[PDB]
Amino acid sequence: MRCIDEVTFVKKGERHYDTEKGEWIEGAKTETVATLNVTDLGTDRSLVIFGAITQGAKVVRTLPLFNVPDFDYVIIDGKTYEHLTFRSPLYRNSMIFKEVTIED
Amino acid sequence: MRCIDEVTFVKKGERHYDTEKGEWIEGAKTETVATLNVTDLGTDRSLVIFGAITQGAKVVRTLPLFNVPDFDYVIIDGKTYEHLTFRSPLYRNSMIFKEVTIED
Amino acid sequence: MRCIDEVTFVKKGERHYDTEKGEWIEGAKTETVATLNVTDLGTDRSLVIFGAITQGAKVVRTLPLFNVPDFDYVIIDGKTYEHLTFRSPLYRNSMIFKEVTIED
Amino acid sequence: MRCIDEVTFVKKGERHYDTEKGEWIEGAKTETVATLNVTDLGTDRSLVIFGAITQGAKVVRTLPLFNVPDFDYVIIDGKTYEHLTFRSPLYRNSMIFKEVTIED
Amino acid sequence: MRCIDEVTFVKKGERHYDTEKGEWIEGAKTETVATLNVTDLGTDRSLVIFGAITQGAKVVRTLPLFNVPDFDYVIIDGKTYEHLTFRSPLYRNSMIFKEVTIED
Amino acid sequence: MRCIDEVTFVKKGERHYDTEKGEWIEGAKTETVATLNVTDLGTDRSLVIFGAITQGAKVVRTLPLFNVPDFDYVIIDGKTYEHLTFRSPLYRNSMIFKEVTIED
Amino acid sequence: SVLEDVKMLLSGKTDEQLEIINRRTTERVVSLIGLESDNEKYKEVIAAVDTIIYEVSLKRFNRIGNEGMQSYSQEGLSISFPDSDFDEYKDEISRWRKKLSDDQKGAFATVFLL
Amino acid sequence: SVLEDVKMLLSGKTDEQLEIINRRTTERVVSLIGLESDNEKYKEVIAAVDTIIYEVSLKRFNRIGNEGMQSYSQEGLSISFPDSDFDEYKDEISRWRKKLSDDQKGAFATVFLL
Amino acid sequence: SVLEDVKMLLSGKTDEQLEIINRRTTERVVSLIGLESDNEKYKEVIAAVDTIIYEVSLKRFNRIGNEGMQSYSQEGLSISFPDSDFDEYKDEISRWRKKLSDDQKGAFATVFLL
Amino acid sequence: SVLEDVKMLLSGKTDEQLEIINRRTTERVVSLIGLESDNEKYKEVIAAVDTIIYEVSLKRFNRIGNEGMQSYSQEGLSISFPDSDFDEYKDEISRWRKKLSDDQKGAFATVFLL
Amino acid sequence: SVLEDVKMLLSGKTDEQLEIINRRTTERVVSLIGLESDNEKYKEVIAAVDTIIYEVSLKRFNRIGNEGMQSYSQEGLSISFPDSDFDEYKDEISRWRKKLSDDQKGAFATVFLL
Amino acid sequence: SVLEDVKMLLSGKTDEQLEIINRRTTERVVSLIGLESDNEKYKEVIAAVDTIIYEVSLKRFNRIGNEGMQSYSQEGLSISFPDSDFDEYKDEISRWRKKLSDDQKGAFATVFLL
Amino acid sequence: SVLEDVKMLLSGKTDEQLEIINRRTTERVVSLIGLESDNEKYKEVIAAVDTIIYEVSLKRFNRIGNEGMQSYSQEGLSISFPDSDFDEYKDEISRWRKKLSDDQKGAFATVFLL
Amino acid sequence: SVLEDVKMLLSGKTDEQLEIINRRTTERVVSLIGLESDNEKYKEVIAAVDTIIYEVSLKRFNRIGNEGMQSYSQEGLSISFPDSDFDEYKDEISRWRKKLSDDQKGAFATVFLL
Amino acid sequence: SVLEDVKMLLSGKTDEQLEIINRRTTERVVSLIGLESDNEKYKEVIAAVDTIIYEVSLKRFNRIGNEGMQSYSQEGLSISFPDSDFDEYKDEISRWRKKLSDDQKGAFATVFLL
Amino acid sequence: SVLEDVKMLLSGKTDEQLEIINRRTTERVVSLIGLESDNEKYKEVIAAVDTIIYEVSLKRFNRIGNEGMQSYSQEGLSISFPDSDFDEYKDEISRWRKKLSDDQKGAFATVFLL
Amino acid sequence: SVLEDVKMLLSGKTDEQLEIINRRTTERVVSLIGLESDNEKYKEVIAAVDTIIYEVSLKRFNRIGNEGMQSYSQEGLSISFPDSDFDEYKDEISRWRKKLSDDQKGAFATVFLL
Amino acid sequence: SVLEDVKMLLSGKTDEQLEIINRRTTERVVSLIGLESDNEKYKEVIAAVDTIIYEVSLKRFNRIGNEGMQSYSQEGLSISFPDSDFDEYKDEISRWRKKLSDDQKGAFATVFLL
Repeated sequence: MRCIDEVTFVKKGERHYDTEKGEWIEGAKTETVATLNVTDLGTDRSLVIFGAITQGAKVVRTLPLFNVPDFDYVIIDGKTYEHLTFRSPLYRNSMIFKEVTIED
Repeated sequence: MRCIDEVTFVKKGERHYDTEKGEWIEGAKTETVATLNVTDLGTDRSLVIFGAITQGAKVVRTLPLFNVPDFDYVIIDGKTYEHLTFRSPLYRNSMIFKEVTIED
Repeated sequence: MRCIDEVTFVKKGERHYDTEKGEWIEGAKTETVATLNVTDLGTDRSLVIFGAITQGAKVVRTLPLFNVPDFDYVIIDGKTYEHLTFRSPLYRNSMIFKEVTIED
Repeated sequence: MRCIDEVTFVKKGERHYDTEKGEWIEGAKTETVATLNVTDLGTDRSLVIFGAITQGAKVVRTLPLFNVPDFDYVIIDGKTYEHLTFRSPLYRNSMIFKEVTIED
Repeated sequence: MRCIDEVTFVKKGERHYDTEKGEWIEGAKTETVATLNVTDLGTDRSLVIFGAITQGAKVVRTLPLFNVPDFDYVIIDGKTYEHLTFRSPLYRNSMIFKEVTIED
Repeated sequence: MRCIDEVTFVKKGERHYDTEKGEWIEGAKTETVATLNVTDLGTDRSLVIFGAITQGAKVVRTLPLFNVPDFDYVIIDGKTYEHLTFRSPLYRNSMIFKEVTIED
Repeated sequence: SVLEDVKMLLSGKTDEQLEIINRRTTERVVSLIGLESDNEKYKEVIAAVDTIIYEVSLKRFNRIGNEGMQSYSQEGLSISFPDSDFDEYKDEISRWRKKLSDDQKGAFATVFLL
Repeated sequence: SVLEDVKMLLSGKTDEQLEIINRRTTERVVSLIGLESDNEKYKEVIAAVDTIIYEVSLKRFNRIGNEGMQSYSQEGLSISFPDSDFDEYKDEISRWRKKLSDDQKGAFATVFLL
Repeated sequence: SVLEDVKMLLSGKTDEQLEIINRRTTERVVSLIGLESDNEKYKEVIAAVDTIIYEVSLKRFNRIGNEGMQSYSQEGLSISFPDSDFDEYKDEISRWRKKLSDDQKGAFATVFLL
Repeated sequence: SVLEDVKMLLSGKTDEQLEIINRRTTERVVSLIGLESDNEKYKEVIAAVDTIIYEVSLKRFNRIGNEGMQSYSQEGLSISFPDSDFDEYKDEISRWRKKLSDDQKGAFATVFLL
Repeated sequence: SVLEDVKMLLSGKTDEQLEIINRRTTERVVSLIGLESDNEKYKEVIAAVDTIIYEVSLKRFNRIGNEGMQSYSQEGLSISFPDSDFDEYKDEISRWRKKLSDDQKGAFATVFLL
Repeated sequence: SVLEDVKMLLSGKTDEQLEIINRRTTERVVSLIGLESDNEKYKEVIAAVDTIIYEVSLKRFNRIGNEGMQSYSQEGLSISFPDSDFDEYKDEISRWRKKLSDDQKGAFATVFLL
Repeated sequence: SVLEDVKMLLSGKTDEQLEIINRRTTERVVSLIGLESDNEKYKEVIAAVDTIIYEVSLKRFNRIGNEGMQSYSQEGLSISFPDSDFDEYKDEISRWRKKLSDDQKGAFATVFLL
Repeated sequence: SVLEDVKMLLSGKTDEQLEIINRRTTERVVSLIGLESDNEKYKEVIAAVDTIIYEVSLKRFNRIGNEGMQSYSQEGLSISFPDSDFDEYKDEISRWRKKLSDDQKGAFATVFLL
Repeated sequence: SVLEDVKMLLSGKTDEQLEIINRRTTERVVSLIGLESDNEKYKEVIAAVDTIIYEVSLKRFNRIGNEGMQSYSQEGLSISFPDSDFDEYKDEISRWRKKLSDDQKGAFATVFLL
Repeated sequence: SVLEDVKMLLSGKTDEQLEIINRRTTERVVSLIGLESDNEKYKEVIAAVDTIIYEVSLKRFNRIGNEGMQSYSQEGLSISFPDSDFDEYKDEISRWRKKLSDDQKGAFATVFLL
Repeated sequence: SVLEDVKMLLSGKTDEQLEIINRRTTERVVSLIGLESDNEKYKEVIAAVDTIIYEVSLKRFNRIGNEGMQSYSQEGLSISFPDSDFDEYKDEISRWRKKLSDDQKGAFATVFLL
Repeated sequence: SVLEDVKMLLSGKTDEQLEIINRRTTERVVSLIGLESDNEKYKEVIAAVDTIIYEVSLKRFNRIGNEGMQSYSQEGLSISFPDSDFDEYKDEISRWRKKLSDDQKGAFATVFLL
């Protein structure tokens, strides 16, 4: 299969809560890049109490002899996604991602 | 495919609220025309508390080497539609529109 | 296709409320006849609070070079129907009707 | 198709209520026999507040040049059924029956 | 088809309530054996208020020239089943059984 | 079929409640190993009141001349599963497992 | 004529439809085997081949509303049709044609010496 | 006489349908093997082909209201039919045809010396 | 006047459609067998082919709005058509063509000695 | 005759149906191999081919209600049938026919010197 | 010219489309049979083959929007098309071409002695 | 004696079914290879073909209640069958038939000098 | 000059697309029949093939954005295409090529005596 | 004998089933290659072809419950089978048959001079 | 070289892709017809076959991302492709090859006398 | 020794299965090419065919529990198999067969002068 | 050196994969036409076949990780591949092979007079 | 030996699997073309055919877990395979075999005078 798109895996640091200030304090982020195959599932419109929002989904496929690094969310084309399904048939990997919003 | 029908893309101006008068104030509109392929899905009867209404849906398809301008709603044959789904498979575009009513 | 069945389109006149007497005042009816193709979908039993009723549905199909007159309900073989779906694929028409009761 | 089974159509007489006695008064019954094709849909178990019951369904099919007499319920093999669907495609008739209990 | 498995049909005696003692009193049982064809549908896990249970289902098929005796429940391989569906297509029989617990 | 993956069957000992201390008292565990065929069904996200979790499912298949020992849960690659369906078609076995957490 | 028969078939009663079907099928079957009105055994030959006429009449009556269609489908109905009506009567038609050509001194499969 | 036969077959009760089927099948079987009315041994030939009439009548009772149809479907009931009823009976018809042609001085498969 | 004929066929009422179909089918059937307007017995040849016109008109009424299509579908109504209407009538057309060529002194299947 | 046999098959008991099936199958098998009642070895020949009679009788009894059908379907049933019953007995039938033609001085595959 | 006709077919009214279709179909049919304007029987030959022109015109008009497509599918519509329009007019075209080659002294199927 | 055999096969218990299948398969296998009752080495020939009877009996036990059926379906159970049970054993039957014809002075594949 | 032509075809408005299609189809049709720029009657040959250019342009407008594709599907829209546009015009191209080869003193289907 | 072997296969343990399968497969393989018990190399020849016996035994053991079935379907199971077991051993069987015919002075593929 | 062109096709702009496609298609078409740079009519021949270059360039540009595939599928897309691009240009290629072989004194289809 | 071999193959652990597969595959490969134990260079021939044994053993490990099956299905796991494992190795087997026949003075493809 | 080439192809970045594909395609194309390292005009032959290497490299980049597979599917992504990449290039390879055989004094399609 | 290689392929690391695959593929390719260790150009010939070894090695590595399977299916995966690996290398293998037979004075396609 044709693999030309770029995918970046991001892992967040350790977190702990500080009771005096009342804020969460976090560490640094580690980013690793890779080139895989991605396809689009379409953007749908949903109605919520506060209004209307749009969310998109994407699928990432991988051939063997590739190891997936530990990660939390994935950045594909300036947007952050977080996985929903993970299937590993016969030394292969297939993932289904769905869009979320991450603090600046 | 045969592309002969007419599609107009409309984008609304900036909006802000006026507390003293209590009315929304907005700017002008920008309209851009194009020729694409559209098909019908049927007009259904729906029963609502105040009575009965009609709504219709249409699908717009586009081949590559065409860029869709930024828009809010689309006017096809004297009626205004607003998109519900947006899919972009392999440098192509396919949109599913659904009818709405816009202030005169 | 074989088109031998007869279909009558009926359009009702203008209506306004007479608040003094408390009755609705209506005009005359305009009826136009045509010959088209009709098929049956079956008569089902439904249970309602007051008892049981039977309701039927039929489909009307039409080839191009025929223009549908403006109408409210359709009379097919001594029974009155009112449409639920209306699709117009490629200069054609297909309609799905349901049975209603009309005041004498 | 093979038509060897026997079907009896029953129509009930006029009914009116007698307020003094508090009972319903009915007339006689008219029974007409015919030979058609019947197939079985199976007997299912349903659980109701008072216990468990069994109900069966059957399908009756008819070729053209046969007119169905007016009826209320049908007796097939010592059991009484009452129809739920009635379809008449292209000068044929097809009916779906379900079992009910009739007063002795 | 290959019919080698063993099926036993059981019919319970008459029952009546004894108000003085407060217990149900019943007669003896009649058992009849036969050889038919059975297949499995799987044992599923179900969660109920008091805990978790297992329940299984089986299908019994029979060719013509065999008459099924009157019965209440069926014992197949040391377990008791009670039917849920009964279909009789073209002088044949097919039954779907489901597991139930019977007092010792 | 190709059977190279390893499966361990675990059966727990007798349990009884010690009402004075308020704790459960348990016996030893018996573990038996085997080599069978396993396939993956994917790991899904579920949202619960306290947060989000991941749960997995796998399928184990077995040819005849193999007898499954009595068991409670199964350990496949450092994770513990507990079955949900059990089907035995024609002297064979097929199982569907789900992931659970077992006390250390 | 033709127009009246077609109008009656599109809209009419059972008796008229069956009469028209019988008459037209008789005409077609007479035409196929090459029977001539000058023959002195016209009625005997007509009565001889009545079975084919009856069978084709029944077949054609069963196809009212499905003329010129190989397949038809609907909600709860499906029909399929063969290539032609007269495919299973080939041998009888051939035998009748040969015998009538012999009897009436026709030109079918006859050697002429000039 | 086709009108009333068709009406009774399509709408009549069982016994009339069976009688009509018997008569029509007998006529068809007589026509197939080329029997002739003046043959002295008419009764023996009629009684010899009883089994064929039996089986064809059994088939034609099932094929009632469905003539010239490859398939049929009506609310989950699907049926299929072969090309013709008399396909299986080929060698028997051929042998009977040869025997009757020999017996009646016919032109079927006979060498003539002019 | 193809424009008017097409408009009346596609949008007219039943009788106009039927008469247009009759006229056009008659023209085509005359064209197929190679008839000539100069023939002495024009009326007899016209009246001899009545059944073919009848059947082809019946088929063409059903095939209205669907010409040159193998299939069609509109909300559960599926129809299939054969390759051509005049496929069944092959031997009859051949025989009529041979007869008319012999009668009118034509070049179809005739040996010329120069 | 055939009328009461057909009526009994349509509506009757197991014993009567099996008796009729056995009688008709025996008649057909006797007809196929060309056995004549004048033979002095009638009973031995009848007992020789009993296996074919038994197997065809079983096949026919298993097809009660599906005569003249290649398929059948309902809600929970499906059956398909082959072309003919006597397709797998060709060699035995040929051998028996040749032997009986030799023994009874028949005309099957015999060279005649005039 | 060509551009105006194509534009009118893409966007236009019924009358203009039918006029263009009729003119182009007449031109094509004239081209096929090898008719030349120098013939003194131009109008009679034009009127002789009007049926083909009418039928091909109807076929072309029914295919507005499906030019050069074997199949077309949508939500509630499905169409299939055959290989070519002039497939069923082969015999008439061949006969007309031979006759016109004979009449105008052409080179089609003519033996030349040098 | 077909009646009670069929009844016992269809409704009896296992041992009676196995006995009936054994006897009928033995008769069929004896019939196929053309064995004769007067052969001196009857027992040797019977014992030599034990394996074929074994395998055919195993197949025929599974094919019980389904005779002359290509397919069968009943509530999720689908089965398909081959054309005939004795298709695999072709060369063995041919060799045995040649051997027995040689041993019993038969007419199968021999040269006679008159 | 392929770059701007392709860009204008893929992204331009309707009139430019029609002009480009007309020019390219004219070039292709000139190439197919072997026409030469030196021929004296260039204009007559160009005007004689107007209908072919018209039809091929109509087909190629529909086949825009899908070149060398058997099938296409995009959100419920399914389309199929034939092998090539010029499949129908075979005999016409052959005849035109022979005529032009004769007119221009070519080597196509000629006999040279050295 | 046959009856107890069949009964044990229908209901029995693994060891008994495997013993019966091995014995019957050995008998069949010995029968195929034409080995006589009078040969002085009986044991060596038996040990030479053990691989075929082992593989056919495994194939037969895997088919417990699917004898004489091309396909089998259920809720969660589907199997398909080939035409015959001994299809891939043709060359070895032919070689062994030729060698044994040579060694034992058989009649297979041997030229005899009378 | 090849590496830069492949990299540009994998990732690049429209203008670069179209330029590379045009150059490579021109090279391939020149290679097919056997044109050599020593010819004095190089530019005229190049301009003669421009239509093939343009059409193959369009076909190649429409297949960006589907090289070497007969099918492709996603959620809302499906494409199928034919066997080869140069399948419909066989006759023109053959004619050009023969003409160029004649003009340049090649070896294709030329008789040599030694 | 088939009993314990089959039992260990079907229920044993991995190493026993691999050893049994190796031994049986070696035996079959020796049987195929007609090698004899009396040959002087037994070890060289055994070592020459190592790769075939390797590949066939790899295939047969996957085909465990599925012998003589075209398909298999168990809860979404569908597998298909070819007709035989030794289909690819045909020319190599033929060449080895010829070489060994020449070396061991065999009758395979050798001309004998008596 | 296959190990590191395969590892880099399967897990490396884009540029290494492109370089490996270029080298391997060049070697394969050199091997196909039978080029030799001793030929004096090595560079010209290498530069003459640039387009083939171009296209085959483009195809082989898409066919990465899927070698020797007719189909592939992974969550709605279905692909199909042809038999081989070099099927289209047949005549060109043949012509190059003949030319190089002539140039290098080879035995391909050359007549030798001993 | 064989057992260690099979065990390592069943369970092992990437490097060991690739080494075993490369060695076995080299052995097979050497065996196919009939190369002998006595040749003085062994290394040059080995380096000449390295492309085939690399391609077959990649193909065989991609099929780990799908040996001897035409099809494989699962929840979210589907693969199909061709008949054999060495189907597209027929011409090169034939050429190499012929040239090596010429060089080493073999028996392949060589005329011997006795």
